[PDB]
Amino acid sequence: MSGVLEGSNVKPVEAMTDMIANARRFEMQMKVITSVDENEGRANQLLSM
Amino acid sequence: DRLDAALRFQQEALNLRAQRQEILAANIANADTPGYQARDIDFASELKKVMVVDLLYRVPDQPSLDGNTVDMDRERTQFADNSLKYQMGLTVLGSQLKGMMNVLQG
Repeated sequence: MSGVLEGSNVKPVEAMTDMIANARRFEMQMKVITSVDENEGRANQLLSM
Repeated sequence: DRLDAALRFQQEALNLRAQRQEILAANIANADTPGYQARDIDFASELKKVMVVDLLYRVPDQPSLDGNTVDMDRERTQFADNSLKYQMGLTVLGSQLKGMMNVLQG
């Protein structure tokens, strides 16, 4: 068809849901990292005889 | 010498404990080297062999991506145990030497 230009197909609902899910997943992974680090910090005293 | 035969077992046990302590500390130090295998010795068999070293690979527990099989918890417990047994061997050897001494003092 002549006289019409096609735009993008970026769905905003999908983008918003993806951002929410990404933020929540990032926070969960940061919490896991903190837990593991604290556990190793507590565990690295056994070596004291 | 007869004096060596009495103190041979404890001296060999003490030396083997020191060697295994060095091996465990090497395992701890190289924890971050990718591709490093955790090595250890079987204390009883080597003690038989010396009284009458070969390094054995540790069986990995968790598969890492960089090929490092060193586990923190297992070797930390083994390190503490080896330290305790080294102290016990020192205590036993010192007691034997002190007894041999008080036999002579007079």
